[PDB]
Amino acid sequence: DLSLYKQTVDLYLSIAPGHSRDPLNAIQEHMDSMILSKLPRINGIVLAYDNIRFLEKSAKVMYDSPFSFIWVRVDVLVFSPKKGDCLEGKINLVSPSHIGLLILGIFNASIPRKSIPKDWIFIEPDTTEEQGRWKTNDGNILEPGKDLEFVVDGQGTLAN
Amino acid sequence: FQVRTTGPIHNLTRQPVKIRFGEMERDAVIGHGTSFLMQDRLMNCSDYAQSWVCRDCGSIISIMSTISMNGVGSASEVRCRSCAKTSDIWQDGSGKKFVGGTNTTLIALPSVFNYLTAELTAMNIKMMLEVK
Amino acid sequence: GKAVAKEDRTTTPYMTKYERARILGTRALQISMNAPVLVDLEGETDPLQIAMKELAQKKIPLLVRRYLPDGSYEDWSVAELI
Amino acid sequence: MIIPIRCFSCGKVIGDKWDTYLTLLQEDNTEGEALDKLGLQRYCCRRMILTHVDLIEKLLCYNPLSKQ
Amino acid sequence: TMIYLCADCGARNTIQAKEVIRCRECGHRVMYKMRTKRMVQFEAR
Amino acid sequence: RKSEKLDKDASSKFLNRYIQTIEESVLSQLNRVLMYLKG
Amino acid sequence: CHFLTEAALRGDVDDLSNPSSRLVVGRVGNFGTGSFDIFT
Amino acid sequence: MNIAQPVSSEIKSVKFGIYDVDDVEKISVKQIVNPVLLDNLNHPTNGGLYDLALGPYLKNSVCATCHLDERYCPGHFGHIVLPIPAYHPLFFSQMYN
Amino acid sequence: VNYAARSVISPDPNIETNEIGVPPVFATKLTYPEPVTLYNFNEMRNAVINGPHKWPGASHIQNEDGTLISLMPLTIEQRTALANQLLTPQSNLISSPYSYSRLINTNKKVYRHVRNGDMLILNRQPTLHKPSMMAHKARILPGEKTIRMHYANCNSYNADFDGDEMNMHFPQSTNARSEAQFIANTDSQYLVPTSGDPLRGLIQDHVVMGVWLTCKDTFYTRDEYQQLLFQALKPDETGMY
Amino acid sequence: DMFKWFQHPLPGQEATHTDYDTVVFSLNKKCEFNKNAATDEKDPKRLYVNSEVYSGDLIWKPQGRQEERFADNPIRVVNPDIVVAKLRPGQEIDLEAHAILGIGQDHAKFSPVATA
Amino acid sequence: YGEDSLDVTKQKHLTQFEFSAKNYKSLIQKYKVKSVLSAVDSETASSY
Amino acid sequence: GYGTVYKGESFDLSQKRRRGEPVVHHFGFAPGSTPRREWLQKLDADGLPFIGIKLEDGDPIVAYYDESTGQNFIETYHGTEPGFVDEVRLLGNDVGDSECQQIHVKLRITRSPIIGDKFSSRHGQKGICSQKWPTVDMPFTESGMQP
Ligand SMILES: [Zn+2]
Ligand SMILES: [Zn+2]
Ligand SMILES: [Zn+2]
Ligand SMILES: [Zn+2]
Repeated sequence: DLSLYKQTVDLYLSIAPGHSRDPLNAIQEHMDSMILSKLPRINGIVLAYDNIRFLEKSAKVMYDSPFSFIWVRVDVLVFSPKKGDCLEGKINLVSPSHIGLLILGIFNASIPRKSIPKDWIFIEPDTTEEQGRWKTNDGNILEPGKDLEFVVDGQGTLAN
Repeated sequence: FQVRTTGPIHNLTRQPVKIRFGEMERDAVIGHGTSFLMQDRLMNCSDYAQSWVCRDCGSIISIMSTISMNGVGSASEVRCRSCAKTSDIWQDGSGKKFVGGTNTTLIALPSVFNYLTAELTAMNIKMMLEVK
Repeated sequence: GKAVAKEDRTTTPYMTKYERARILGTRALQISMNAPVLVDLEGETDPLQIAMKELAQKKIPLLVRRYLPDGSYEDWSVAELI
Repeated sequence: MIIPIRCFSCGKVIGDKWDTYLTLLQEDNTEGEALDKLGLQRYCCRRMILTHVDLIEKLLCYNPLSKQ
Repeated sequence: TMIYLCADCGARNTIQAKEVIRCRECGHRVMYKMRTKRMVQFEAR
Repeated sequence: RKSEKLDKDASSKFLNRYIQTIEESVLSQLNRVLMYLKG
Repeated sequence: CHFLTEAALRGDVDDLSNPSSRLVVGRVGNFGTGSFDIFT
Repeated sequence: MNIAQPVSSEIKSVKFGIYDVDDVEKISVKQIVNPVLLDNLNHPTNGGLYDLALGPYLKNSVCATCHLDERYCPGHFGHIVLPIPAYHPLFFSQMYN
Repeated sequence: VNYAARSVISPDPNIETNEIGVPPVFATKLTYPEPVTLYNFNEMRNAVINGPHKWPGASHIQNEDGTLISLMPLTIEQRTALANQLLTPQSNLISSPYSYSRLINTNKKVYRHVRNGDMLILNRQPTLHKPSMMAHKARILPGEKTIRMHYANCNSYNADFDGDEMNMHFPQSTNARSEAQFIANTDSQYLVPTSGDPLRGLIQDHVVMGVWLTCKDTFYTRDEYQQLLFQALKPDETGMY
Repeated sequence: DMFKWFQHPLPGQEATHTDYDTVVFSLNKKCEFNKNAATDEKDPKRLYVNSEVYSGDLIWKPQGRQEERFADNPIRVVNPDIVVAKLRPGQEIDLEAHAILGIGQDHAKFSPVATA
Repeated sequence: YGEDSLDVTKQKHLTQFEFSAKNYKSLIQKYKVKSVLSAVDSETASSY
Repeated sequence: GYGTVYKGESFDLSQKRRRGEPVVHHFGFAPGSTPRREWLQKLDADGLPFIGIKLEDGDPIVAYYDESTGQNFIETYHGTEPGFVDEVRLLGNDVGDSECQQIHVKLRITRSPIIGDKFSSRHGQKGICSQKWPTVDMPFTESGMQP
């Protein structure tokens, strides 16, 4: 669905003293650290950030730390999969205890057989024991059906 | 003649165990109007410590580091019990699930004040210090 | 609260006896933590006196805030103080 | 491993003379006696750059810090 | 923590004590320790 | 701290813009999510 | 004990005025160099 | 006292106030019910006065509550209950008046 | 508190009214932190070379992450190696702990001994009025094991110089030491706060021989005049001239 | 001949250096992968930069008066061309060398003549 | 405060009219007139 | 001829888990006290030695502590010649979901040609390094290279 989110947040950034010539320098310096790392304040993973502008306060310096602090406004791109609704992924590993899916080619999904309706069955091949087809109740085979659509619980669910 | 760079700290209040500075000297340093020197000599050199607080509930003891979220992963983000009730939720050292108590910050303050809060909680009287 | 406009500033235009002290303190701190120096060194080694050479020419950032007991405050650039 | 500078028998250093002799057989069509152009009058410090195994160019293709 | 090397993927992993051990990017289960800078002195003999 | 509404195309154009502004592995998986979303 | 219990009943809020109360919370005093603030 | 610390808070105001019975429940982690202190095993009895969920004991114990050693566990309070309620001995004169 | 010695005092007329002469023992047992820049690099490195058992050696190292390498067990070889690498990016990640990368900008903190430019607090119990606790410059003397200061401070501290010991404090950070250096430096405590009357100054012997010499009946050849003028000046120990 | 012998340090051995006895050189190279490579030619001299730690990379570090005493005759490795080691993308070598006066029958490296 | 001028420290020579008027040239540069007169008002209060 | 021996030992914690308890020991140090006189000089922080640090016989190699007891144990170098360590290896104990219960240290021992070792041409003509004659007391050809 529309699981993508962009949110302009305001943070209390710690400007190093050596980058006193330009704050934007040290701002992006650690801003490149937040990317792809979960911002727990919003409980999502940083995907993009722009509009690096500070509420101009000529940052107040700590009482005993030379690196100062200031409030800055930036616009994050967190992706919130908070068990909202139907999402979809490409299956990468398939074995009759859980299914491994990739959402957006990055994030992982382990839908266990219990959250899967019992009616679907697995075939355990000859070349591979576990790398095989969790053929659905319908009999439709799932590997070439690389995309699987499902609902999220937090972690996935196939039971209807 | 007794030098002391450092050494043992107290059992209760983590003070260098039994040199004296204060309670008349304080008058001296504040007479010079030399605040940083005062906070340096009596807070920094004596007992310096970082402690969390629940920003909303304003209590300093209802704080607790979250427990056993996943593998080493990210940091165990501390939480508040008083302000509390999948990623957000967490558990207890005994296993009690919870959620909330997120607004938590880290503050510098002398540990002896922490001891005071302890023995004052021992009276059911407690302060609710807020922060910005 | 309010920030006092630059136009109307009643605080003493003088560098107070305390203001020089705290200013040089933090300028030593910055310089000691690998901050850019805006004055040529003369072989100087103490990170702190270097800030003295900086102030002597008043070539120094780090404006100061003077808080009125009411709740207002002035923002004086170090170059603007006497 | 590497061509052993300062040969055992002779006292001549030879560690310089490895790639300079390699690109003699390589593209000069002269046989091993290109080392005669190198100036190894004896046989002693001569038999080094002749039959030295440069195994290390094959060992170096084993960085686990290859990042690939 | 400790910083190690995923054997195949060649990726710094930053694992901590009492932890499942595997490459985080590829999933490998064997990792070496990097060589820190440690003063050692030798004779030339 | 606040949120706003958004759809997928502006997310794609903003991601493109983001690949443009900031200039490794981060950008690699970004390339991955890019070729994942499009087409 | 006495001032303690009295402040406990009503619960009067000092911000923190005297550098002593400033001191018990570790922060610097409002006097001297610690009266003003320095910026960037 | 480290110069590299980023402490961003500011204690703005302290305010006093008594806590009710309900909040003591929410903060406390344990309850002591066993007047026994240590066992023959010399070890803190669970629910006992040296509860390792109250805090890490010495000899390199890890807190049952915070699951960390004594270096980082700030200690987690407990509570002991009584259906008596007797008045508070400080407010005794004020209560009686 | 920590970082504060306690010793018996004896006066000295050679050193300064400002500086306090300290035995080398304390210069070893009193050390304070210091970030290392590029230009002060050679000094700090030299102090680290000298080691923790020889003035003006360095105590030991603190990494940018916050850990603390000692220096007593090492040998001067290992000292040398650690010193040469005392300034270099050693953090094995842009932010080794987590995604909070300000650690890339921190420096290696060298704990160094005290030296001739250091500002260390002097005080006396009981400290009634603010000139009873001041800030003094440091000069390290060799030989004696007793802290030395000038007479002119006797009056302000009112100490009778019979054995009454003192507390000797040292500010850790740079702002505190600058503040002691500029506001409450001993040289800035010349007029007592009660009334404007100065209390620091010369005493019995100085006033006596000053009376004698100043009397117009005096005379000096070139030898005496030069020797005496230099004897008072000694600019080198002060510098600036 | 411009040097004075090294008193080999008996127990109590650490501080036995000076500037009239010994000399110090240094090197430190991390073979970086070179990005200007077109295709696969496992030279690897052009595939990687600084893959070969030569002798020309042992820089003399003066020790005080030495810098002046040999300002007319700056000291160097006499063969700046020898390959000392070989490196590849990622790895690094960093060290410094201490050289003194010694007699050949103590170690062969002290025998100056190649062939007599 | 307390007849604002200052506590004793810098109010000892205010009474010493003669010694101020004696030299006044070390003092005029010590006070750095050229900078002070720049940003301060003088004639309003001197008139009132 | 420059002899270089590779003696590779592994250590495993499951063997000292006889029965009755789960995995209890973990490599490194019980959080708190730690011997510096030898251990911190050799063991890095993980209870694992520095990469390339010279060892001797009476020298700890690795450190694991018991959980319950909370006390540090140690492993010494059985061998009786100075050996370094060329690499240490954290063996994933199993398929996964296993703490590092096996470590592998590869010690490199140096053996130059020493008095008492054997040489042989490719004809069975074995010999023994007797004295390592001084290179100048050796005869020489008219070209002069020494035998
Ligand atoms: Zn709360
Ligand atoms: Zn030869
Ligand atoms: Zn891997
Ligand atoms: Zn706990």
